[PDB]
Amino acid sequence: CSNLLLQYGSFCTQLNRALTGIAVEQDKNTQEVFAQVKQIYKTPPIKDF
Amino acid sequence: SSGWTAGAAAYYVGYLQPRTFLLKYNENGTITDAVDCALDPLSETKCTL
Ligand SMILES: *[C@@H]1O[C@H](CO)[C@@H](O)[C@H](O)[C@H]1NC(C)=O
Repeated sequence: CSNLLLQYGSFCTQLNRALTGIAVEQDKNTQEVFAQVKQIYKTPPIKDF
Repeated sequence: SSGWTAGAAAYYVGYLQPRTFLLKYNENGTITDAVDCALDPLSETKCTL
């Protein structure tokens, strides 16, 4: 079956390319939402707000 | 049986095995380079991509 699938080849190369693009896009989405800033601020010990 | 000498010559013997290969053809139709699939992970990635 692998030998027979060999002569298709380009089809699941295309599929893997598409899925990798999707995964990279997911990481991009999370970064662009949450990594708006880069200075990791932290709260002061005193909560005198 | 003994009155003889052998000149300097050499040969090597390697056994074929069922494998997958990637081959590149130049513009004149001849092969220039190839990749043994399933040798090392780098070659495996060349093979998949
Ligand atoms: C292909 O054939 C032509 C004929 O002269 C030659 O000039 C050229 O160098 C060859 N190309 C390669 C990559 O060997």
